[PDB]
Amino acid sequence: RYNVTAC
Amino acid sequence: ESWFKKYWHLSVLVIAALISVKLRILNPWNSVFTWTVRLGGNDPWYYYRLIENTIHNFPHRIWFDPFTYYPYGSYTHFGPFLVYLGSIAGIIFSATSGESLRAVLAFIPAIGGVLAILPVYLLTREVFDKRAAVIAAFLIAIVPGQFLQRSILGFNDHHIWEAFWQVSALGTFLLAYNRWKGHDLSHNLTARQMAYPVIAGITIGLYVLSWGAGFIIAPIILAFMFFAFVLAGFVNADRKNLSLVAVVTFAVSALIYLPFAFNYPGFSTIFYSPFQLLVLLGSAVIAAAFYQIEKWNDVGFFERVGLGRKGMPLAVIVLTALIMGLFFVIPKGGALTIAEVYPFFFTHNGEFTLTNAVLHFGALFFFGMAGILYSAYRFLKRRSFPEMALLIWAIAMFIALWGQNRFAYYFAAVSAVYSALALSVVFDKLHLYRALENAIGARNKLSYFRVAFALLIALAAIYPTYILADAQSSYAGGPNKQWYDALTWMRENTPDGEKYDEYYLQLYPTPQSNKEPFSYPFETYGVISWWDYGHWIEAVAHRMPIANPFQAGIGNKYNNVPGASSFFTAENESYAEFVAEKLNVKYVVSDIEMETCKYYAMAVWAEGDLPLAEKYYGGYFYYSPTGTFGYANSQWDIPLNSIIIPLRIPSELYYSTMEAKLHLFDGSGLSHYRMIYESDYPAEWKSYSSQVNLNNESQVLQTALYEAVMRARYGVSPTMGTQEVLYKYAYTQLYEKKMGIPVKIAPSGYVKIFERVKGAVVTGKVSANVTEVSVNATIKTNQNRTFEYWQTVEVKNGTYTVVLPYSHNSDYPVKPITPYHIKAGNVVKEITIYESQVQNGEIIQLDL
Ligand SMILES: [Mg+2]
Repeated sequence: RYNVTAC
Repeated sequence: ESWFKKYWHLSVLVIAALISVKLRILNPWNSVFTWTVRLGGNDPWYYYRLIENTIHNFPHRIWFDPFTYYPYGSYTHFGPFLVYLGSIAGIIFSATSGESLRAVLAFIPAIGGVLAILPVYLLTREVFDKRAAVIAAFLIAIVPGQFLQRSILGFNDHHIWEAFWQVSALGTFLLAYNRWKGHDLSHNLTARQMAYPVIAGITIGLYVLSWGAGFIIAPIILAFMFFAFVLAGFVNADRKNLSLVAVVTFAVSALIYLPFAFNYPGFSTIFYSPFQLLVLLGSAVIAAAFYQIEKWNDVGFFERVGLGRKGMPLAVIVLTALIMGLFFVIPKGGALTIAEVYPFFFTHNGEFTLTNAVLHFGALFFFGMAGILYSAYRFLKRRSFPEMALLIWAIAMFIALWGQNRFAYYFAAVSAVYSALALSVVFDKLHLYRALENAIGARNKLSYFRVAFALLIALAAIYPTYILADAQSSYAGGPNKQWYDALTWMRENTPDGEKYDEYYLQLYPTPQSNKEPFSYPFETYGVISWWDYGHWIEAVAHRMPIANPFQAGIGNKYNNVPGASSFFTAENESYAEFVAEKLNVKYVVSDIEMETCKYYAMAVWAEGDLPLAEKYYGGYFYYSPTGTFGYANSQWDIPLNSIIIPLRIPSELYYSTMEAKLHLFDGSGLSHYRMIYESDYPAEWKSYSSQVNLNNESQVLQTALYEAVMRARYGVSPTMGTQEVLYKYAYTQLYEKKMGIPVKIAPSGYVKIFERVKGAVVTGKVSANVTEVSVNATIKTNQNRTFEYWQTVEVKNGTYTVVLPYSHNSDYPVKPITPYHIKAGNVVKEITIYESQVQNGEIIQLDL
């Protein structure tokens, strides 16, 4: 939920 | 009776502050302070870079960073507030770089979350009662979700100070309205009263000095003036002093923002440009404009003209249609695969659900809605202005929340302030306040039966809220050991180490545009990867990433823009080298996440549409109740009652892409990229290695199919390490007719690093009767994992030409164990290639 692409 | 007369509201503040310290510092302590101080997410790592740079050149900081987005460079929209605050904090505690500096920054967001109790108390104390202020101040200390997760130790991002100063501004401004209203006989100033709108301007100032788009608070306050004026026939307020505290607050804030207002040539709503300086100065003029409309309305300007007090709002309608009528005079969900943004109150498949509102606010969302609803009718009858103004801010934060996930931290204060109202009402009418009054003092006429339900309501609003925040705060959320150990290795074993460390700290000029490749003061090279790891590669490995979390360096394939999406989704090496050379890359860093769950985002980014990325994936594994492995290309070939592994096995197009040729094939089948580093296996397969050896097939395949099924019984998919084995197993079956690189089905390292190499161009003549030449060499990685490199070239004009990337005396820990076994028909040789021919691309002759 932290500017990471949807894991 | 002796201490709890004034210190009752202050002890519970200390209690609320102590629960905040437990959730934000104590819960995630063993996850932040591990092998290294683990700054979570991706943003707090770039702040680590800017603060480390600002301490270098103190008291002044950069505004353009050519160290990221390697070919051109990116501007910095990260506010100077947190950059300076973390820089002053880093120098007082004598921590200027490394883990020392990060350890100090870990406390910045946690402290901000604890201090956030004050403005929450302040804001709702001035619109409502001190009782509800105590509740809201307590409620904001345990509200979970994105407000909590970004207030956690080791997450120094601007989001906590974003809602901090945003609520601090509304409180100080409304406080400036209360200390000023009725006071107009020059007492409006008195060299004391001035400090209430002044401190409101410093809050708005520090709000914009921490977030670029912080100027959005100005239309919100201007909306207060708008509705306070147009509703003269329904709401009462001191429109004169309300306009004074507005023009003073806006002018002071604009005076504080003016220093940093020229760090971006041209207007921009995010970057620190003179645009935000015009909004704050302009809002002051509109505020002073409202002042003279009210001064005219005092003399009956709209009554001596024949208009009527029913028609005074039209004067505002006119003026607020001119300034907004003369201001101009002087949808693609594919590019938004990020987790921060997506339609709130809506499923990722598109369906209304409140599970988002529960997971980010607990019970405070539903107690807040009941609070907003009562505050609407409480204003609809009392006609109090600051209750209406607070509603406007509540609606504003709900509009922003309704569309974008990211703004869940802006609504935590909305829910906490309004759940406190809903709680303060049920505590007054259920005699819980009388009970707290009389069980300590003199007895009143109450009912213990109503008091019991009053605590039962409090539990329904506090237990689910805390039980979520308690569990959501037991982790950091940064780079794992496999990524940190892989990036610190790059800082040490890649060339130009000291040159990058020196340019990492230099103050960079502010260019007029970054369309041009930057003029680098030395021999630079680029490290390409997915943009999620751009801030990690820069702040840890101290290299230059083409793709960064600034939404830059991605490129695409539908327009042939060189980037990370066009590179990793390239289908051949020819198009791969194109984007590679255009961006001056040198190293690639692919992990197990790019190979599996993150490839769909890369496929969409390069295609610029979702249905175009559907061609990269195929069917699913089903397991019939009869216990048989199966692959159904569609969803109607699936046998009935058969359990489905919730993993989208890719199609044949993915298996011949760049990301697959890198991490899935361990660099085999390539001619210009050799593996130089491989991190340890994923954590789930490292614990599986204690009982199962990873080199034999049908043994690792057995334990992999067991983990997939025993987890597919629930609605979850197999782990990332298990996702790799299924991708390798489906390769030996769906790509069986081809098998360009027959790979062992086995897990690999979590993070791998390759090097773009010219290659030993080996050519020669062949026996003119065979049409291909194959080369092979067993290669050993730094994890002692063995694999076989392969490459096959055609025979043209009776000659051949191979480009071998790997070398036999490399300084990198990944190098072959056996010489190159070349073969053409039946003649074979045993040749060894050393680094002098590999790096320089030397020409070698060898007939067969
Ligand atoms: Mg951010």
